[PDB]
Amino acid sequence: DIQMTQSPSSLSASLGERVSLTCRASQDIGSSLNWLQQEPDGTIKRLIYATSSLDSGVPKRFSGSRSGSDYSLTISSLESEDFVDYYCLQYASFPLTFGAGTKLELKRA
Amino acid sequence: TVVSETLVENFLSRAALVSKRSFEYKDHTKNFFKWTINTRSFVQLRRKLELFTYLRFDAEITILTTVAVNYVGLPDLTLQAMFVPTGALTPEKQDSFHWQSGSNASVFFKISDPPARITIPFMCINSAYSVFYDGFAGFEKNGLYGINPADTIGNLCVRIVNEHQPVGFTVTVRVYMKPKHIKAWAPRPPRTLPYMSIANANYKG
Amino acid sequence: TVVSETLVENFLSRAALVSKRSFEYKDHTKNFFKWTINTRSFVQLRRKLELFTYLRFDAEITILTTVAVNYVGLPDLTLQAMFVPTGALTPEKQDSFHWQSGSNASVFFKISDPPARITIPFMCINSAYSVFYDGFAGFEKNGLYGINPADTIGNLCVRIVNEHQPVGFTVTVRVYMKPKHIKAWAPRPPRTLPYMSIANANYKG
Amino acid sequence: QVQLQQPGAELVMPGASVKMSCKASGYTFTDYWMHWVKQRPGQGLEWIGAIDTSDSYTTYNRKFKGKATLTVDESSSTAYMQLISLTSEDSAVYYCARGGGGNSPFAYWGQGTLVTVSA
Amino acid sequence: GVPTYLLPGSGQFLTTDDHSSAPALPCFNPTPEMHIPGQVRNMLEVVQVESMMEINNTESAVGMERLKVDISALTDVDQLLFNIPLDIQLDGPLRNTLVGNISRYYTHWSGSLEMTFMFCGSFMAAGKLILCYTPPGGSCPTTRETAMLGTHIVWDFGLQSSVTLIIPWISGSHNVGYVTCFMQTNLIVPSESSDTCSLIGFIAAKDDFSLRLMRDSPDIG
Amino acid sequence: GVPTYLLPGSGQFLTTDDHSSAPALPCFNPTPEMHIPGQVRNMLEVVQVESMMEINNTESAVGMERLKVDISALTDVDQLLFNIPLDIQLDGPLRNTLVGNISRYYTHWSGSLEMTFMFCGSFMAAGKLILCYTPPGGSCPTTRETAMLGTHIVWDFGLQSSVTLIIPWISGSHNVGYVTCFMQTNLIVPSESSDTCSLIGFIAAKDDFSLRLMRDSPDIG
Amino acid sequence: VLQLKLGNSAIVTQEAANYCCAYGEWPNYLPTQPETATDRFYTLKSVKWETGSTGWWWKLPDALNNIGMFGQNVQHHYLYRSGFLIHVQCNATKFHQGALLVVAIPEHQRGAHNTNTSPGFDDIMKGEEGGTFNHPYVLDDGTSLACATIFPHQWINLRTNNSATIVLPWMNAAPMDFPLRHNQWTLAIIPVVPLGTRTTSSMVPITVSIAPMCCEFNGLRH
Repeated sequence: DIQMTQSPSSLSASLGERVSLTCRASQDIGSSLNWLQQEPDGTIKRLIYATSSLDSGVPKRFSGSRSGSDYSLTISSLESEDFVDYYCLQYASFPLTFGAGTKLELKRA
Repeated sequence: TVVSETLVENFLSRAALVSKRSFEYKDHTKNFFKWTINTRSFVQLRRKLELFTYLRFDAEITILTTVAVNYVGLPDLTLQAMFVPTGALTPEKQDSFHWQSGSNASVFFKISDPPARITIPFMCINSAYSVFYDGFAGFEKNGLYGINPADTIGNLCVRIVNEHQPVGFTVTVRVYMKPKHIKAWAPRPPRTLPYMSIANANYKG
Repeated sequence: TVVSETLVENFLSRAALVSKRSFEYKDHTKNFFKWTINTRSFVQLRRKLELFTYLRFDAEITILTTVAVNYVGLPDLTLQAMFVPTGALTPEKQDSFHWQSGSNASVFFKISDPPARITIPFMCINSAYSVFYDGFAGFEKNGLYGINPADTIGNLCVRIVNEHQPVGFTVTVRVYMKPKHIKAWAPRPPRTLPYMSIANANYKG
Repeated sequence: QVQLQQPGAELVMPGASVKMSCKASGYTFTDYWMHWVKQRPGQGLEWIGAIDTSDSYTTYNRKFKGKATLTVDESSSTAYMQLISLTSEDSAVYYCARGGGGNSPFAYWGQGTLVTVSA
Repeated sequence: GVPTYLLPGSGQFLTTDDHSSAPALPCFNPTPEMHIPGQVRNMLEVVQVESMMEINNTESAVGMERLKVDISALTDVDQLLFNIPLDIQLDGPLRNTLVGNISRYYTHWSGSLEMTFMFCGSFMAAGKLILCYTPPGGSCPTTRETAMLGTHIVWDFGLQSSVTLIIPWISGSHNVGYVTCFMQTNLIVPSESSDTCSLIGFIAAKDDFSLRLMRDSPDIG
Repeated sequence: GVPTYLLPGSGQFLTTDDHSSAPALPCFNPTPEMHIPGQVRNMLEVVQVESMMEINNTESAVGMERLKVDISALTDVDQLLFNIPLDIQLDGPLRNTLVGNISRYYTHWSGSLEMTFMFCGSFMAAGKLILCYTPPGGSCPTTRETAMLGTHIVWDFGLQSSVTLIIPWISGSHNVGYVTCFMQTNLIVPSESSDTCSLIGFIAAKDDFSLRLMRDSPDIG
Repeated sequence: VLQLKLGNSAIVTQEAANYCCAYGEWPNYLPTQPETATDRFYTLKSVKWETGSTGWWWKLPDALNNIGMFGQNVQHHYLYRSGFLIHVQCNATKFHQGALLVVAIPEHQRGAHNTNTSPGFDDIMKGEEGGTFNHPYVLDDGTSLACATIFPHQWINLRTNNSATIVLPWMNAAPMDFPLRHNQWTLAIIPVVPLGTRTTSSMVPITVSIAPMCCEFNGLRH
């Protein structure tokens, strides 16, 4: 199965400090990709689909871009509820696979 | 009420616009576009070529450049249209040398002039192009379905030769492709259902 | 997966940019450039020609001129491209007569027009050019190593015919050279190591 | 208006495997796909398979081939999940998505079930 | 050199022009041509191949049964089975065919067509039918005898399993023809065989079918 | 005079075009052509010349010993000596050769290759080796017998001092082949001779080796 | 009645005359050969054809991936070019009605309904088991079945002829191809007219035979 490499697997950031997550695929999936938000309660919610396109009702702080060899998820401003598990998925061809994931952490003492 | 033109050569050969793009140029104080020049994008030429399985033709590319206004007057820009064949890696460090390498074929044309017209020959490993390829890409064992690595013509790269010009005009480039020396094999049924995606044959209905 | 083009004539012959220069022109209240048109500067053509020892070809020079903007509009300048063969001393008293002497070959071309294209013949004392010369320059006994005085084509001198024009535009000149009638002898090994200097064969590693 | 419901837990011992219910409301069930996603407590997302509503055509993963069995019902506009021979190794939170013509997206999700097996 | 003057319309870009241009990659030899079965040098060879007509087009008709016309044993004598319009641009049974889909790229079409009918029912099915054609402006038949005034043939289920019909050179460009089929006698099937049989129509093009004036296909999808 | 009209694309500058232009210095006679040994009219003649493969490529391998593979008398039976990938674009033993460096200016390459092995050890060295080739997707040999299922030859140090190997027409463009070598028997050397010997591999091109589609060399330096 | 004997085996068949040559040509040799090693007709598993049967498809050589002697040479060599002789014989009595369309689709790109996701490896190559038509009216590639007759085909009618024989030469852009990657032809049996009978449900078996006649192999390994 075509594997989606999501890096970095973890990061530590405070409120603000925009950080983008980059995924890389061994094959070309075209413009078809999806991003999913995973809440600690067990409920998954979509955020970004088909690059620049976004979900209705989700605030504009979520954004994405493509260098053409990579897929990036850019968040303008972070928050206290913005700590989740992000994953990049390829729905272009069966089977559908999931990325590695990143767990956002807060800098503390 | 009440066979010369019915030939395949006259049927498949027509001038159509396979690429339409206009880059916004006002103040940069970059400008370029590349595309795989494939027939699956323009919808009328796609279904036109979905009738046949294998095709052998020489692509004839003609670049038409028009400049719009966003009275100053229209200056004459110098444009460079370079064809990048398959197999040339593109590590773009723009403002320096890849475009100007003597390996790739380039052409220079002004704004006011007869449209630049070049004829791309037949570049393939096999005997003819494959419109319908049943299989997977390369040998990855799970490699991409519906795309044959054996047939790729290349990328058409066009940029402006001159440096930044202080105008707010937008340059519009039109690329027409009329195939010649067309040879057909294995005609297939037409596809009535709409095209959901250009990457594969999936239908909606 | 799965001899015509392999010939040396098609292999060494390609259009490449051997000189890139843009002179700053705003207000002078001079403008010109000369260079030895040698193949050791452009890095891809150098190693391209380092494969062979002696070479016989006729250089074909084409000058492409583009004017940038630093809406006014682009006026049409008149440029003069003069070729200075080896042996002509250059005591430059500009604004007066050397350029206009009838001995040197000159060509006039406008900004908007087909690019000026001239074919320089084969000028040598010996039978062919020497890419690899083992010895010293002339007989000085300690004379310069690695440069053969026997082979020098000349200098390419280009200036604008018209006087100072009150514009802030910068003129960009591009010179392409495609050799023809190429004859090869004594092929050598390619050089993998980078070029430290164009004056000799020293390597870094 | 439109949502997905898959309540319950249903812990079970080996020798038999429980079968999922996925019910949809708010859209025409016959015109849209049904997907499945498996959330493992080891933070695995591993995907199960997709089923068409109109036909019985399904798609299964290599490692999950021969285990999972998909079936749907257009009368009740629901979706079922049939496993076989679950052991103490398999435990996870099951999800079922929709998709569609464009994007075949994941936009709507269920609440999730807690599956914990023990010997 | 040779003095020349520019003619009116010089330098323009024409879409339909044919001229030689400078090649992009000289000294390149394309791959030689291997012999590939089924070389098509003319679009008429694709049209001359028989295609399926859909006669079952009605309300709530979708899928595989649009290709067949159900005939049961409870039908009466002299009942109209169907009518096939010959209009290519409008939607008849001929909307999607091999002759129809190719003709939509053109305007003027002239030539003689052909229709082939095949009975897919059981071997013991008895009875006879009638196959008639309507000339342009031909007073479409009310019941039977009006169809008999033209070219017709009596076709039996038991003897001939196929139909050969040559239609004389229709014409159209940018209500003329029709095909009428009725029940000559009742359908006789045994007790073990099913009551409902079906048929499949076919259409092809003769050697005199001609085309010209290329245009764009009206159907985007 | 003769009326003419400008064709689309007139006046443009093409890089690959070939046309005659006005000479810069007329009435100038170039130096006549003396006969110079080694006139090369084709790039394939340079490729057909044998070149050195570097088989010793490893970690911390720099300099002259990258051309040879050390074989001592303490080695055991059936130990893998090396493997040679046939990929030109990637880096194998073939990265820098006469066939490799010229092929990097092209994309599509098709032809039959040849490999020559020479034993540089002493005269009294005994023992035998095995020389095998791997077909594309050929289940790379674990130890020995898997390599034997293909084309192979048993080569002796004492009898033949050279190797002639013809490889059947590989192909590549923008894991297929391999070369497997093992130890048939132990290396037998006398007391006065050194324990360590070496080998030198060679590769050339046959007469069917073809090239096309010129491009730029990937290696800047 | 006439038995067709090829190799060490044979199958009782109807009289074979004026058989259909795909695109009017026959699988000649490329200008060792398996006229002995892999020769004989390989009979696939008989499929049960009922009233609600949409159809079946076997890609070439998908159903042949591992079959008998031919299954060895698939992964054994590097390349091949092979012709195919397909004989589909459907045995039924005179009281059964229906029609079966046996058509060979060269270069068949499959598809899905109401989604943009491309099928995976297990969905394309099913091996010997073979697939089932999801929507046989649209052929699953998006085209129409009405104009699908442009390919080589034969008609199996329980009235006239209960069997069909189709010969497929080598159709490819390349002289040879990869065994486990690309599928040159496709074998499809399309039941345009469904089954009908006095009883509510019946079963009509279908036998399919494929002979890789006049082929070659290169790139010996393993």
